[PDB]
Amino acid sequence: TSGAITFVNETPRVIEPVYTAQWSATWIAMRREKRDRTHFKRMRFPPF
Amino acid sequence: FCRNCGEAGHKEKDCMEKPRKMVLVRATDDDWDSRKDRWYGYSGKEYNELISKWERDKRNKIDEEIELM
Amino acid sequence: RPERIQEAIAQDKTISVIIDPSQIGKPLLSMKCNLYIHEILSRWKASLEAYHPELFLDTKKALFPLLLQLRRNQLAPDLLISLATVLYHLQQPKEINLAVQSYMKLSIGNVAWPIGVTSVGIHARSAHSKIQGGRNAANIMIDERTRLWITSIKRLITFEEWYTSNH
Ligand SMILES: [Zn+2]
Repeated sequence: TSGAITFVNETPRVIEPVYTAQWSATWIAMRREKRDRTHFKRMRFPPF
Repeated sequence: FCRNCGEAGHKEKDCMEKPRKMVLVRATDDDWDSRKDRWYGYSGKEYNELISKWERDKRNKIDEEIELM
Repeated sequence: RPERIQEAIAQDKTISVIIDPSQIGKPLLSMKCNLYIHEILSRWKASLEAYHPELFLDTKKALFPLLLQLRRNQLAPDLLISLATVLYHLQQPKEINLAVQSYMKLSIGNVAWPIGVTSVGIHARSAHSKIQGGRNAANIMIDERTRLWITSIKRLITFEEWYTSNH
């Protein structure tokens, strides 16, 4: 209440085949986008 | 060959198309600046967007005292 | 507007160029210094051929903010006392060396470190941060225009040494 610390109080539950299919979809999309772009601008670090 | 692509090169696990119910590559230069360059294959899209935004903003934009004399 | 200029010129022929040393340590002193600088410029203008003629326009341009500060009584007093001491020893007939000496008091001052010195050696200590020159420095390092007119006072001093050599 004084604003000291803020715990995210939630556990991330996933279905396992649904999560496997989500990562496979975004795997295929990231491969297609790396092929499709000629110039990929990886951002600079640290961002601020 | 791959079941859904129809090309002869790769394997069914490697096909970049989406699985269905039924290409220029960076030439190998090995300077450490050349593999870690942030601006590679740069055509000029970002600089043109910058110049166009500045041109639009610029288009929006448009004595001696007694004792000194 | 030309009326104020004409009446100010009529007052300008009235006030006199006399630096008394007790009067140094306020507005009338600034006007007397202002007018002595103008008279030095006029004695250049009488004899422009024999000197360098290329320095005269640049000297007038570099002096003009100083002449403006003396016309408006806006000059800082510690700096003005030093300038008036230079101009007194300039006004006196034979002590041309005391003019340059008080000029060296004018330009550098009495500060221990005129220009800052930073990072002398490998070994860094805290007291080195006292050395540097943002805090207290010479008058020749205050601003770049102040450099111009302080240099131009020295140039009038050299002019005056030549003039008392010949004429
Ligand atoms: Zn395939």
